[PDB]
Amino acid sequence: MREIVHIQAGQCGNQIGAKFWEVISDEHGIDPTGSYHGDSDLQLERINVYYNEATGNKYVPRAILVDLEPGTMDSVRSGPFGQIFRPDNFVFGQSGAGNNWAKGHYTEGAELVDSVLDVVRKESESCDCLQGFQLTHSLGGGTGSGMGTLLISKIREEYPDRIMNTFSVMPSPKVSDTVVEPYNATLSVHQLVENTDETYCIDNEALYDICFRTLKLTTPTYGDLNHLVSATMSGVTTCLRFPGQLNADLRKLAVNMVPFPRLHFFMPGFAPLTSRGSQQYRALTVPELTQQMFDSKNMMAACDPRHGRYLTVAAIFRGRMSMKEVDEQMLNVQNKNSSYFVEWIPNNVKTAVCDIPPRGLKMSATFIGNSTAIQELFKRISEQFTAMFRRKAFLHWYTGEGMDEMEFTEAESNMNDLVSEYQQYQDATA
Amino acid sequence: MRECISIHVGQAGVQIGNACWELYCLEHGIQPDGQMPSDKTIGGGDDSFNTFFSETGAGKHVPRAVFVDLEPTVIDEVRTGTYRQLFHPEQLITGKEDAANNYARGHYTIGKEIIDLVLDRIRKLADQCTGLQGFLVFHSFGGGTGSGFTSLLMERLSVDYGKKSKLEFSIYPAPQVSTAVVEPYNSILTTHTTLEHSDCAFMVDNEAIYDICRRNLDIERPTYTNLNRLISQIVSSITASLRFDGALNVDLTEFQTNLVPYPRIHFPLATYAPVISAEKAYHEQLSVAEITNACFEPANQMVKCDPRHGKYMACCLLYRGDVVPKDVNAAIATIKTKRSIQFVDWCPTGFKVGINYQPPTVVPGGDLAKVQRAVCMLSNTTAIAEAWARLDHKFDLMYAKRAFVHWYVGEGMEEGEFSEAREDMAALEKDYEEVGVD
Amino acid sequence: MYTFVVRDENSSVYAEVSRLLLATGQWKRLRKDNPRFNLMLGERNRLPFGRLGHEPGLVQLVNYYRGADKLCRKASLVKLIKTSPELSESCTWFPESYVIYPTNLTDEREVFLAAYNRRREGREGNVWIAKSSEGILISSEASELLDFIDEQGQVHVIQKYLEKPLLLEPGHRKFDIRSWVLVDHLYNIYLYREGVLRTSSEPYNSANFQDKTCHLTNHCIQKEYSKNYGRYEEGNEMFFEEFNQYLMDALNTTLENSILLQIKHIIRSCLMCIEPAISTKHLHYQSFQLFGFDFMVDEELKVWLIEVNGAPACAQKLYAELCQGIVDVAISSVFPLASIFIKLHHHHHH
Amino acid sequence: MEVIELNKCTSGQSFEVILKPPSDPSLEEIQKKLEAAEERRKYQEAELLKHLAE
Ligand SMILES: CCC1=C[C@@H]2CN(C1)Cc1c([nH]c3ccccc13)[C@@](C(=O)OC)(c1cc3c(cc1OC)N(C)[C@@H]1[C@@](O)(C(=O)OC)[C@H](OC(C)=O)[C@]4(CC)C=CCN5CC[C@]31[C@@H]54)C2
Ligand SMILES: Nc1nc2c(ncn2[C@@H]2O[C@H](COP(=O)(O)OP(=O)(O)OP(=O)(O)O)[C@@H](O)[C@H]2O)c(=O)[nH]1
Ligand SMILES: Nc1nc2c(ncn2[C@@H]2O[C@H](COP(=O)(O)OP(=O)(O)O)[C@@H](O)[C@H]2O)c(=O)[nH]1
Ligand SMILES: [Ca+2]
Ligand SMILES: [Ca+2]
Ligand SMILES: [Ca+2]
Ligand SMILES: [Cl-]
Ligand SMILES: [Mg+2]
Ligand SMILES: [Mg+2]
Ligand SMILES: [Mg+2]
Repeated sequence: MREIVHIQAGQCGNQIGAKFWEVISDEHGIDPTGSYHGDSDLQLERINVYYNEATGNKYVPRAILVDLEPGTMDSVRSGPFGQIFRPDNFVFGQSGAGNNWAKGHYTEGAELVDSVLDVVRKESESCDCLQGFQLTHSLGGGTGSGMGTLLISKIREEYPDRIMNTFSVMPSPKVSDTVVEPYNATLSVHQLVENTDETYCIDNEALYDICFRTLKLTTPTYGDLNHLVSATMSGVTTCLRFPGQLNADLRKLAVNMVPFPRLHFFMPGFAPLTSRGSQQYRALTVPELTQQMFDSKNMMAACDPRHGRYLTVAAIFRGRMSMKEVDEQMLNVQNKNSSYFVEWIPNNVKTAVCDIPPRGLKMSATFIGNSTAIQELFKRISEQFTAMFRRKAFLHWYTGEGMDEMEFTEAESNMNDLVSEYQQYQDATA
Repeated sequence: MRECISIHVGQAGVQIGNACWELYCLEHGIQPDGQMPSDKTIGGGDDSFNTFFSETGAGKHVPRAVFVDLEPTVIDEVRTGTYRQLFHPEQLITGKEDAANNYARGHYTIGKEIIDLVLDRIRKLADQCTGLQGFLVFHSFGGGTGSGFTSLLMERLSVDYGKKSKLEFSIYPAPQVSTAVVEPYNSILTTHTTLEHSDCAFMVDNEAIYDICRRNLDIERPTYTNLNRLISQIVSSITASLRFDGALNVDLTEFQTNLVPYPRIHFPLATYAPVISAEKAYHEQLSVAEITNACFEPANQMVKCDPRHGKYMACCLLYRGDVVPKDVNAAIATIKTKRSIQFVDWCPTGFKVGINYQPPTVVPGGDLAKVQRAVCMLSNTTAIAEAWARLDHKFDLMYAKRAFVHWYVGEGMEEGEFSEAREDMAALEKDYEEVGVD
Repeated sequence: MYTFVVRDENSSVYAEVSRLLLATGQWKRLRKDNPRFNLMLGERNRLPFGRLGHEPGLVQLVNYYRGADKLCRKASLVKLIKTSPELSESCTWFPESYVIYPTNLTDEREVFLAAYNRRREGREGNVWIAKSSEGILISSEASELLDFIDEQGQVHVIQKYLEKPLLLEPGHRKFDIRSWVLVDHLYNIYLYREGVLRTSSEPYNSANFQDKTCHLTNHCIQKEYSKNYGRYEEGNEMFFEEFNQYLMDALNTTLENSILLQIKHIIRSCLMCIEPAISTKHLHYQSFQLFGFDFMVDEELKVWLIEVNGAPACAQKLYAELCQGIVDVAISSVFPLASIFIKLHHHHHH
Repeated sequence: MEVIELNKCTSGQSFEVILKPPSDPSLEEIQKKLEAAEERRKYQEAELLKHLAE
């Protein structure tokens, strides 16, 4: 289990997907040309997880760029690293999806999905040992949302024995004002709970709050938000890209993180939270990393950890530090807040340390929590969904593409069931 | 002379195997390229060290070892490491993707695609044996390969080598270094399916080794390297009698004879003294009496447990260094008047003692100091069942909620195997309590 | 913030210890199966000693000593005294006792009678009592209580009933002494300076021996089949201040000289005997335990140990002082926050 | 405390000290269990591939 195939879909999926590739290219010492120019050799040790080696020691990201409209990836070309991608891996249509899940899933996206699967096949065939897929998309629009989940469904049919992982951006009214985004997200969650193994819940609500209140950015942009997303995507994939013991491939992460198949929606956290311009002058201490990464203000999903219980936790420390201290502080958190870690999963927190830090930090920490409190996020989407659906408002945009009402009430039921299953384990005891 | 084959399964079995075989070479004066100047029968021989090493006409001494991992990266550094010319390429068997910490993945799913290959390469070693005694099997309880492939191999080895003995060295899981939440699941699954196929298993609780390295080697955060070199010392003390001239435990059957009166109760506790830091500037060498007494301190056991509150069924003292019997029996006389040592009624209160004059060989640049005398005690006490109760409690907690169980059902395993395995363990806990408690 | 779990909700003493720890603002009670505890106040039966001391990052303490039942169950005690060289059969403070199994299911029954008829050979006082680990019977013939044991289905002990006890006047009545001893994790032995005399309210009668209330000093049988319960002393409990004054006024001695010396001697002897079997000095977890020693004083002011109880209750006006001493001495010694005991130690040279 | 069966050699000694006298399934069944679980895998997979075909 080595190679991961990466897919980014829609506007958000390509934007955050592009910044991820910029960030981890730097960490591994690959430049826009695709050449290695790095100092350490930890950088190349597992570079084949995400990159294909090519012509004369050129590295090509094993990345597929999907959108139903072109300006998305004309903009990725224009980007810092735009020329590093394999040009035949740019798959795009002309019509857009009009923030319409149905157009992404059933009509416009159906027209384009087969040619995406051809690039997927050509990339999957060339893999010594494919471990599975990661998709970046938002859940509030049409392409990454509806065509993203159409893709996931078709990849699973063709590769049923491989891991499916998503980075899924949750919509929030603090950031966007399109009314139908709760419809699109609810239909999307329905797919995700059935066809992904692990989903990182990247809440725009939590991203907004972090940027607005904590970093005091009073006019937040998507660049401010995506700065927190690439730091998080970097942190959570550290264990896949560098040598190490814990959660070092997608499946072992899934076995450690997912006690029940449907409860595979993770709450990510990061410390220290930093602005794009900001160039902080003091490294954090290990006790500081530790308390910040668990602090509710550092979560990438707008959920209160103290309102639920942690089923499983993965923690990743990066930089040069005492492994003894990291151990001591991690043990401190559990023993000082033992109530918040379910007792019927012994030792459910696992800790990894990697010595290569992120660009611009000496010390950083990434949190991945499987907490029952993520139900608050699904509850928020669910309330916005039913406020419109009980009057069937704005449904014609969807029935006009062939969808029936029943499909909406089924997605709504599956999501309320998931919230219900989280409550179940929140109330379970030994 | 009768040969022993070592089988190293998974990361833990392989890395510990690297540690032992390195230690074996230093103890026998075998060089990294397999040349052994002191061996004067060239290209052959039947000395005691040929138990573990075969010979080539070129003078190469080759471990009777198979290394097996379902993924390649660990055995790859064996293919490229300091002892690369020691092992034949056909001894090092790798797959492509591992068991993902899943017993069922390594037993049923991936094991099936590699089991016959391993058996064939074990046969090729067996064909080189004029009189094979059996096998020493190194593996973790907690990984998917270490638990799940091992128990499949232990079933087939009983089929193909029905009268050969099989001994395990087993790494019992500890959260300070464990890598997966389901390690209690895998441990019980592999203990249940291996129980009947293992004559005598030496359990090493990673928690116990980890705290010995911390307390006595002054290692802040012990690595596997730290742990494996200490385990290798203990493994070497236990196998010294197969590899050197002596009269105690000279073949694999004597381990069972001397340590295992009851077949299911086949987990001797191992205790080792002394463990001394190499960077400890000034050090006062410990006497026979002092190291023998340390054999009865739980802080020196391979498994934390309290043998005061159980019963003994057999005890073996394995000395290395400047030890003579007179000092052993004085040390033993003093110790029994001071400590709680109660044997089961149907057994004699007594010790089997073995002395080897060469003191322990330390790896140069390791953490262990050279000492003049050392001892490894092998005691079959019922107290070790405490470790079973710990594992079983963790299991019950998780299984009651069926947590992670779908990962195993997903691989073809039935939910009933969980509860068959768990009631085998419940029977085992009750066997121990009948023997060791009134 | 220290953590603790409670697993013995029927314990008066540790109910009060739990309450005191909370009131410190520095102890949080977890729920009984949370493993991440500093302190376990454990159950009486099958305390899971095998699971303590395997939590990284937590010093763990428990309020019972594994193995201490060999002091605290009556058949075990007899076998302990008879077989341990430092206690011995040459032991002046334990009554002649014999462990006897029902015929129904080693045993000393026929070694019992050799001394019994030794007492009959000179027709010495040959009265004995048999008890279990209400539920008792005193006789003068082996046959009645011998069969009494077979009439029940578990091992019993038969021990010399002390025919000439010390009786307090006014009342000509029996009593026993309960002593509360705390053994900490360092195996320091702390005698609680307050003891109690559980007294009889009825005159001792030598002539007829199944008058259970005049012979059985136990608190339960006194406030039942006695009808003078509480006349002489409040709750049939005499305390040391009072009993000391009776000793000075009536006997011209003190409590310390005539009785406590022997009591301290017996407590240390018993507890140092078992120390190598139960000490937790180099263990991965640590233990402390409160014990209740029960003594009888005969007419010549000789003290006898009648038994040791591993889960004692306290006297009601004493609960507050004792359990606070527990927190001070046994708990906060290991878990410092932000005497009422006499330490029992003696190092004679020879 | 008796010392028994003492053996000496140039490498060392061994002996016994006594303080107190006394007071498998076939190649066939195995393969039958690997195939049974394998078909349980393929059934679970077929049901998924059926569901996805719907
Ligand atoms: C991450 C990318 C992004 C962030 C967000 C929206 N966009 C895209 C740019 C953007 C901002 N503004 C605009 C005015 C005209 C054109 C574009 C913009 C904004 C900004 O930088 O502003 C200075 C911003 C916007 C809002 C916002 C906060 C906010 O940044 C503090 N909310 C919570 C809005 C409100 O709905 C609301 O509830 O606030 C009480 C808001 O109504 C009011 C009374 O402000 C208001 C204000 C237009 C009205 C209704 C619905 N939308 C969405 C959220 C909300 C906004 C930043
Ligand atoms: N003492 C010691 N323990 C180890 C070592 N390697 C792994 N372990 C322990 O073994 C358990 C993990 O199992 P592994 O040996 O890594 O697993 P594996 O056999 O490779 O199986 P999979 O990777 O799941 O296919 C954990 O409890 C580890 O702490 C080692 O080198 N020394
Ligand atoms: N965090 C983040 N969210 C985005 C970005 N771009 C769009 N979104 C969000 O994604 C949703 C819109 O979906 P979008 O990706 O634009 O539509 P698509 O092109 O049809 O897939 C809204 O909830 C937006 O707030 C981005 O760059 N970062
Ligand atoms: Ca069209
Ligand atoms: Ca030779
Ligand atoms: Ca067999
Ligand atoms: Cl055979
Ligand atoms: Mg858009
Ligand atoms: Mg086609
Ligand atoms: Mg492995």
